Amino acid sequence: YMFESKSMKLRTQVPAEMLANIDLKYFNKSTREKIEKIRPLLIDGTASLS
Amino acid sequence: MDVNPTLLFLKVPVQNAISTTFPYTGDPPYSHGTGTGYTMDTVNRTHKYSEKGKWTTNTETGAPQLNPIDGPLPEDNEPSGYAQTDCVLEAMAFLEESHPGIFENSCLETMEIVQQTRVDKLTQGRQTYDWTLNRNQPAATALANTIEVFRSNGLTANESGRLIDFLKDVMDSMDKEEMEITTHFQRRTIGKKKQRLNKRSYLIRALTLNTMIATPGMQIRGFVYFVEALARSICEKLEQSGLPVGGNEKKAKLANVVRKMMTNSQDTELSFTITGDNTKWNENQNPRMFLAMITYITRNQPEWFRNVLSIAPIMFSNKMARLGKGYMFESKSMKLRTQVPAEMLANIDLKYFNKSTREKIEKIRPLLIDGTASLSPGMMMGMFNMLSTVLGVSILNLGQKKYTKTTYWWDGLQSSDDFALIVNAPNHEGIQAGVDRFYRTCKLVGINMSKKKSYINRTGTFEFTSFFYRYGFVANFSMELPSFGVSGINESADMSVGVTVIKNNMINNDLGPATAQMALQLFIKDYRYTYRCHRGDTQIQTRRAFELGKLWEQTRSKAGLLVSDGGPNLYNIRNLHIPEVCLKWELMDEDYQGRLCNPMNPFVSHKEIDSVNNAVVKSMEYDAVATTHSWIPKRNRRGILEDEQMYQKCCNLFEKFFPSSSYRRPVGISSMVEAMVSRARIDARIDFESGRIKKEEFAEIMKICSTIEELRRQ
Amino acid sequence: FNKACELTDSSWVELDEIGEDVAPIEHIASMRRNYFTAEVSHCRATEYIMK
Ligand SMILES: [Mg+2]
Repeated sequence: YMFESKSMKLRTQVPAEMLANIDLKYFNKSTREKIEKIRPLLIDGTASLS
Repeated sequence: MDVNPTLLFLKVPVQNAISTTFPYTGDPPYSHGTGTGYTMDTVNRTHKYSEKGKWTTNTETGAPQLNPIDGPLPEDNEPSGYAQTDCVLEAMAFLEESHPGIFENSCLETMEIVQQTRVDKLTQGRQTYDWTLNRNQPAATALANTIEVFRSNGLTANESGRLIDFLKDVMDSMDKEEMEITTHFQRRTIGKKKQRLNKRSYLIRALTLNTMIATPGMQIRGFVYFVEALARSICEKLEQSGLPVGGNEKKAKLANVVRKMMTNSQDTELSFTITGDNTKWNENQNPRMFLAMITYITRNQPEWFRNVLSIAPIMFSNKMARLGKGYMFESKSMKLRTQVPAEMLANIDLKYFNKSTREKIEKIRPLLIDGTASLSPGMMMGMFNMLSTVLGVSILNLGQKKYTKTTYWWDGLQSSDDFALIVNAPNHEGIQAGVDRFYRTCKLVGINMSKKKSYINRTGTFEFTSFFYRYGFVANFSMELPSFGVSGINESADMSVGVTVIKNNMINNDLGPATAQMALQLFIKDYRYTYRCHRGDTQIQTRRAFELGKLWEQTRSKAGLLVSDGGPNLYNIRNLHIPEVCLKWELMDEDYQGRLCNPMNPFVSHKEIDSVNNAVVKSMEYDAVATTHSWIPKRNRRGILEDEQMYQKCCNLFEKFFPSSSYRRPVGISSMVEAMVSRARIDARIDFESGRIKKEEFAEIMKICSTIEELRRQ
Repeated sequence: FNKACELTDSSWVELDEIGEDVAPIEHIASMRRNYFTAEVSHCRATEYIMK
């Protein structure tokens, strides 16, 4: 994912390996809802889909 | 554990953390360290340093005088004022040789300044010893009183309106046989008083320094002013000088000199820097030395110019020092206190004074004339700073390798009080020889460097007038933190001045962003407290709170109201430069906008342009919108002038007929009264023509104007 | 002096308001100012100042 702060005019990128344990305040309503739904599957930065 | 911040200098170098060695932020609230005893000590020590000179008797004041010039060579390291004229002349000759044409161009500029200047300039000085009333008085009032006395004594050259004319008037006065002083008794009934001063009494009064450090009378302001103009002109063209530059240029000068002396040093040359102060600057600067150097400077010049420049040192060389208020005597047996004026100190027994004061009086009695001590040698502070700087720069410039004839050579700055030498030489023996030669030459010229206050370290670090240099980093603490409180002009002026000073400190004084934000917060709190303009919402129960609350309950866009009307503060590092009324003009409510800016409000006052949107502290200028909050606060409050406000009364009623008089210096050949008369006649005629005036007013105005004409003709 | 350089139970400063930060440097300045204020918003010396 890519985050940007307009106030300080800064840009940063976060990998998927750190998406399992990270705050949900950065994301919007739909994205945070999707993260909530898919949280219990991410094993070693890789979801499980049987 | 014990807190001991000095240990912090084991990690943070002293220069970096120098802010911690400056205790006060502002003026300490005691202002002590002056008195009559101090003047006695100064006179005694000045005559001590020069004691070995020749003793003479002045033919006019009859006072003894001392002449250390060309005295025997000093034999010890104690401060000596036994300067040699030949040596100072040779030093000035070399200085001219290494800077050809500097003296000449300085002389031309000084001639221009002499020609164009005006009398009223002397109303821009500090507290001045009015000889007429024999006491300290303001510069403006003192000048008015001296003009009145000269007019009553048949001296009206200054009426022309030129400073040199006032100097010629003083010339006429001091050769006068007697001076008549008139005074009024302002209650109960009013009377008159006349006093007569012989030649010697007035002469002594002219050459007096009231001590409160000391301030001379209007007699000796112009000559020192012109000599200062000359010295400033010479110094502006010198690189090694330290005046009259500001804060930003000082750093550049320091960096330039240090780089020049260090880089030019080869791999086989050793360099050193001596940060130094002068033992006693103004107590060893003989006026004769300055006269000799001015004579050399003004070689091949018009005689009038030479004499105008030479009067000041001549006047100073025979000057008198006053002894202040006097002494206080207290008796415990009857708890009885009395004041003994210094005048009778000449003829009072020596049993009421302690041992130290007894010694002071015993030493100063032979030099006491008419209650004033004759101090020929030495000088006072704040008058000949620039010429002394010129002499110091001359001796420094003497260090060029060509003059020394040997390997060692030196350079550096000089700001009169302090200095910073830099010496290059092959070996430490060379450094020692160079410093010895510099010291001996400074002694010969009559300059003593404070051996205790002066220390020498390899090049790279030093100090100079509170500017600390460390391996290229210069720290400025000459003035330290300014005053962030409300200056006290009015609401808008104080707000603008505070924001502007924060901004200027950020730009120049190296202040930080967070520091600026905190300063703004403190200033806004202080402003709100001082002017009783707390937020309309908040309850603080001041006198003004109710009306602010009503206003807040009335308006709609509460974000637009001014701080002084109960509005939020909207400043930041972003918009420190924007005047308040503009910064929130868009948000202002229509009715509040109309009322606040109604130009027919009775609370707005504007003075002459020189005092409009400008404040005197040095002076600074601020930007603000002339609103209802630009009011002016109430004023608080033996005189030669019968009516102290006659001139102010006269200038007023000129602004009425001619408003432009307030803006620009009006120019005209007609006398004033005829000017008002013509303007009034024209205005009344046109007013009648319009139809807003009837016949009776026209007849009255013309009768009055005719009567004024008859009154002025006769 | 040792008792002066130590903290207290309550806050002895109520510095007034400023304009909203917009510039990035304004934000850094606000951060630094708030950190310092929290550092010395309760210190004894601040009690002395207010009193
Ligand atoms: Mg020094």
